[PDB]
Amino acid sequence: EVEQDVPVDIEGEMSNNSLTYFDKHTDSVFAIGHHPNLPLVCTGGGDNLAHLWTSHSQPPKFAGTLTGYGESVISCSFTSEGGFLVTADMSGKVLVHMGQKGGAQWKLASQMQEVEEIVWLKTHPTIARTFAFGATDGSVWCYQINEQDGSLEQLMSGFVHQQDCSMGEFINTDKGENTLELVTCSLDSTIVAWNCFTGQQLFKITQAEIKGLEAPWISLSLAPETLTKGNSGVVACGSNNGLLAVINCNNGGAILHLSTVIELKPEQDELDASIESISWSSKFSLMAIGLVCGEILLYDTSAWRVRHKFVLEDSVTKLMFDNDDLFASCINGKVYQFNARTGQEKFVCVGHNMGVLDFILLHPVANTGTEQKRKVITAGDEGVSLVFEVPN
Repeated sequence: EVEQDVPVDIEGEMSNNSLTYFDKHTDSVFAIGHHPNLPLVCTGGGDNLAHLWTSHSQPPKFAGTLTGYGESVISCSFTSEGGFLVTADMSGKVLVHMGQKGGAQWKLASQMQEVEEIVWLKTHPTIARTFAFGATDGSVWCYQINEQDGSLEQLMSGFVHQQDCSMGEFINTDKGENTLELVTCSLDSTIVAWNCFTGQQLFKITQAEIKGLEAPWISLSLAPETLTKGNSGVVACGSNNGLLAVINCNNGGAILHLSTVIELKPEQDELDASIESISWSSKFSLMAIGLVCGEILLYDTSAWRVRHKFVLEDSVTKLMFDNDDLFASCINGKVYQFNARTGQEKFVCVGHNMGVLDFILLHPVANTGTEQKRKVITAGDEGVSLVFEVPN
């Protein structure tokens, strides 16, 4: 089997292939979110603002501005049932907006300023009115939103991590609404799983459990039940120095795989090995990992061997699998589309003259007969969101 590099390209290629856009941001578009059911987009930004606008219209229909941020809005996250909108900035402010008048108006329900800076905040993918966030002090917080008014409800407030709590992901999502599990990571090379309700550490991986190795963590990704066969707790972790760990959250964080992704040169920035994004093909049993050096390493989840390597002109910012395809946002300003199965560069989103920091994948809800194109909405370093019709 695999010992040989199998790279593809990314061939070297005013245009602009964009469909429509959003330029209300007067600095970088940091966060990008979308309503579960409504065609409502939410952008966060370097301008201390969160803007709402429609995905369905060319040009987007402007739905208003959410205000009260003390710094850069670094997270726009909707609730599972879509009737609440969690917002979080780099001054530690969190804001809850309640979907009013059919989801048109978004009244400010509640807010908090529990930390000095939030590093990330996601909402529960299945469990209604639930969210969690991590701070620069390494604290992990989990809250619930009251269905009536939108009053906050704290579940846990764990100060386990030593460095900044880098990222987190909910697990065992499909395993009920009374089963709130969350995995968080930090720069002190620590990974902890928690029972959001009780608030206690299920398990805690330290430097000791990983061959002693110093590994400041940066990204986490949950493997869907379709490449685990019922294991709703398989998480992929990637360090800032190239270490990739795959954990069995259900067997006390058992290390299924632990390896360096790239063998860096002496000269090469130690950072260039940073695993900036992780994603799994739900359909296919593959696991793409994106590096600062612009390398994408598509793994076969069974063998745990690299299928295809991809080199980009700049840093990978976000990897996202959709159906048969692999999408990649690069700091050059391009969003790239690949055939996960084959490696074949399907399409390239062009237009941004500054890095694409984040993205979303929109789907044609209606297959009454005619099946429209999937959409790609981006978060631009320039403070512009672009809409792209993408093949299939």
